[PDB]
Amino acid sequence: MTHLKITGMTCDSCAAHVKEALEKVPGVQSALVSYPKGTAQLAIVPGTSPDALTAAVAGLGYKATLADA
Ligand SMILES: [Hg+2]
Repeated sequence: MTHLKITGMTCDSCAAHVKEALEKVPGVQSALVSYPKGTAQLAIVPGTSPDALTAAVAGLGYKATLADA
């Protein structure tokens, strides 16, 4: 449900600082980002909009899309 795909740089750097920024957001338990896949598995509290986290990543200067497939 809440696993997004990263596009604005997927390598092992952005897929880590994004995790940091994500985990810095209250309501986030774990941001399971995978660089060799380009996937962000967000373990957030229900209620936190997926598009909001995606927007947070977008506002982080990177690009992601809420796409569970
Ligand atoms: Hg990268």
